[PDB]
Amino acid sequence: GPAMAGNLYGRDGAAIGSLQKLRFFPLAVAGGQGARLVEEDGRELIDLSGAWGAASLGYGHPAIIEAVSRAAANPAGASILSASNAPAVALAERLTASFPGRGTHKVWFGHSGSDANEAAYRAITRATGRTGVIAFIGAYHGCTVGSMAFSGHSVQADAAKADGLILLPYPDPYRPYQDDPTGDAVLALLKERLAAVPAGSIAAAFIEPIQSDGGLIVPPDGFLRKFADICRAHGISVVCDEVAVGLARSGRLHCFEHEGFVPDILVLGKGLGGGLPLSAVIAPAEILDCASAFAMQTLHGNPVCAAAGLAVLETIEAENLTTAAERKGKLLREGLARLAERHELIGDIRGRGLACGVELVRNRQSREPARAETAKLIYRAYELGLVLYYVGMNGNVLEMTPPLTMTEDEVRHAVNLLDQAFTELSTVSDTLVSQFAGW
Amino acid sequence: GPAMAGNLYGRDGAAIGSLQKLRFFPLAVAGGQGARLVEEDGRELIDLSGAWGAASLGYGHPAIIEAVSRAAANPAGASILSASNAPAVALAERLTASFPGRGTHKVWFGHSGSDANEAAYRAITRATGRTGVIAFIGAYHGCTVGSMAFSGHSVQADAAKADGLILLPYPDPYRPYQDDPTGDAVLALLKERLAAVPAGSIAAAFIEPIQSDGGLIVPPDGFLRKFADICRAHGISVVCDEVAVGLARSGRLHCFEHEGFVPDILVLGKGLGGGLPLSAVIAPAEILDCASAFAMQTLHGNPVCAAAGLAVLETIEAENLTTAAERKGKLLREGLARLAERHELIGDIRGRGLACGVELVRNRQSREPARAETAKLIYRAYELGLVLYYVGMNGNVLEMTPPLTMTEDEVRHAVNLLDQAFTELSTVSDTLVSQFAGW
Ligand SMILES: Cc1ncc(COP(=O)(O)O)c(/C=N\[C@@H]2CCCCNC2=O)c1O
Ligand SMILES: Cc1ncc(COP(=O)(O)O)c(/C=N\[C@@H]2CCCCNC2=O)c1O
Repeated sequence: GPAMAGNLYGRDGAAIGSLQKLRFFPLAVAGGQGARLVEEDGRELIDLSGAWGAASLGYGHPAIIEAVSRAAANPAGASILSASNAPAVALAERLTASFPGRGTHKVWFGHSGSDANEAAYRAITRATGRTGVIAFIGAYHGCTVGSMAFSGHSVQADAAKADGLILLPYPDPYRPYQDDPTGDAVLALLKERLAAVPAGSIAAAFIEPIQSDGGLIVPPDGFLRKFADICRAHGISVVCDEVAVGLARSGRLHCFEHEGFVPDILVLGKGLGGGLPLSAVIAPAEILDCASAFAMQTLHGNPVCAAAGLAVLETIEAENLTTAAERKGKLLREGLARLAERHELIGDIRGRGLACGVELVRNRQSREPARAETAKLIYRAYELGLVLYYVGMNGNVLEMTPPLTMTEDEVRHAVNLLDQAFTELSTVSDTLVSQFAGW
Repeated sequence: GPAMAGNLYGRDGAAIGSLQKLRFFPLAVAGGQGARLVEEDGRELIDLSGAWGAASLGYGHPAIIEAVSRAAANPAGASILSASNAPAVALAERLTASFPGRGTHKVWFGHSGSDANEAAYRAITRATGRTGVIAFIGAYHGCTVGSMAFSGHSVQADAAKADGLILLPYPDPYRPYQDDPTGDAVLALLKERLAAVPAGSIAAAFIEPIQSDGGLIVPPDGFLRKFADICRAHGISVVCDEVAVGLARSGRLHCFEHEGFVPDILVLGKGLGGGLPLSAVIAPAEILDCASAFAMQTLHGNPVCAAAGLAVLETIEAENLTTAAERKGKLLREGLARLAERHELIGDIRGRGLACGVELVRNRQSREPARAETAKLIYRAYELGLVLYYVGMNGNVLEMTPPLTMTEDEVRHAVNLLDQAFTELSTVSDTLVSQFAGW
């Protein structure tokens, strides 16, 4: 009753509406250091989710502290709309320099992935005068009217969709569409769907190079390249959404580096900001210059957020985090393989760098999803002092996206906590887990 | 050529797409202190726009520095979605405590005004299962697909509009609809429009208590109260958008305090964040609890942004800024009245606190808007070291929304720079002003 209602979690219930909440257990945070969160009572936890990938440098990283304090004390105004400002320009410069399109592309800045996907779509349709768009079932591209319009994930399933939207199955090696582990069946479908619409009616294609919230799915080898070829054959812009899986997390700087294509447009978000809201679209000049005063919010490109972004990119260099994500990802995936030797629930282990997914199944032959078991597992992890969540259209993929700065010892220890969670998930009752709405 | 292209402004052109730009002159900022901006070359300017109202506490205010550094060094994670966090909860607590609905309302957090208006609409329609909405011509409620749907300003004029949207004329004492300075003609229209739709089909009404970008219009006395009565008679939720004109700027904490009604929903933004992206919807519980995992972005309610918000509210108390905005607004408006004795171009002076508008006309009898003259005026102000912009559906209202911390001497000096701009606006050529796209 009153003590529980009076604590930070119970206060959260009383003050903050459930509209934006995605809660699985009563995590109630008052501080953070490194890869640790600190609850109101002082209890420490290891954040395997790394705030869903946003805490790219963990919590209280010196580079973020310095850049944000400096920017606070001497800000170049508060916006990029009606002034140029030094940090946003230098950020935009560094991002386009990182991209193979350095010679032909510019940047738009936003507050979130949703903002950024929304802008890219609006810009392509504006530039092009066409409405049609290809995206994937399971694809999470935002939670705003404009971004949910071409999303395919459960969260957006009730949302109004874009005129000319074609949603395709994302090819899952673990559950392959039409039993084809190559994904060519999806490409054949695409072509067939394209033959049924007017020539040149599709302007855009959205893809995640790993589908994150749809269930950490690394698509079959060659699939994305061949997908991009088709798009290019029809003059369709390829937009790569690397809001979850970009900027060093995959063990390459840009996830598309694993996949033998370069996108026309690259979308970035979450960890770009290091804990502050920051997003960007890197796209051909003629796309982002087709209009002005068109996709704008007052605080877009504010210097504190832009300084945080520069800090993240600078730290990716200084601490060699692209290599560190590769190295620690391998370690993490190896620890998980050892868990699979002990716990039959583990049906699959997948991912690249520190974007890792573990799929849980009731039987390894049937692959029946283990939804109830997954929900309790993460609850028991939280009790044990490990934060991670589940994703996927079946509620049954554990997601791991820790800060790129997480140490090797922390990885080892997260795997051991995970091991104990597997051993103990049914100590969590149905009634307890039922209290949290989840997805 | 190359020197100009190499400077901060020319670099802005090369790196950042025009999509989000709203440029009137080549302002190119590298720092900021108090109510001053500092350009790349070191030239200082007084920021009368206060970054469009976002720089509520000016630049480098000690309270914002401290709160943002503290939060950076020890963040309570990075989000409110899958954890409660201490700064967001305390912010939400303080905001609901400020509102007359303290007993019945909760908070949603967003990144921008657009985000926040979008959420409120989606929440009302979700709670209610109705789509219809009332808003005003000239009303700027956002620049995202979901917020432009019930906006009425030029920026959103091409955007897809909400099914059941009714757009009304906003009653302008200076140009009154149907020659009725009371606004009752607008209310009569509303009722007539409402008689033509099915009973209970309209869920929401959006209003700015002063219309800001539609031309700093303070509506006639009693109009908003009577408008709210009608809405209430039809069970329609009144959403008050105080993203531009809220939190002390009007000389009361909440602008609706001037207008004899309490809204059902209050929307806040811009200056709430003090230079960081922050917004909030304060709305009845049953509206914000009608769903979960519904209107969510990863970095919503991040602690750095929430700490900045707490700093702003705390500074509004410590420095008594509600009174300071009233006092300095009066001063500003008096200086402007003296300008009107010298410059026939000044047709009207209006506003409340430090939300002030000056309407420029070719002739005071005709009230013909002076669009070209306004564009040059602000260009000449920029040259002289004063930043302010124009708004309004006729391009002819100078807007003044300086930091609430701007000193009385700075006000006096801004008025003198303004005086010289009026005296010298035609020193600016057509060719020079033409280089900037504006709205
Ligand atoms: C009354 C009112 N409500 C909502 C908004 C939207 O806020 P965001 O730009 O933070 O999305 C605005 C925002 N901005 C306009 C337009 C472009 C930037 C300059 N200032 C504005 O007031 C507003 O004035
Ligand atoms: C691939 C991909 N693209 C776009 C987004 C949208 O980003 P925002 O939540 O910052 O608007 C997401 C964002 N977020 C989901 C869903 C709710 C919060 C947790 N993590 C996600 O990845 C994403 O994963």
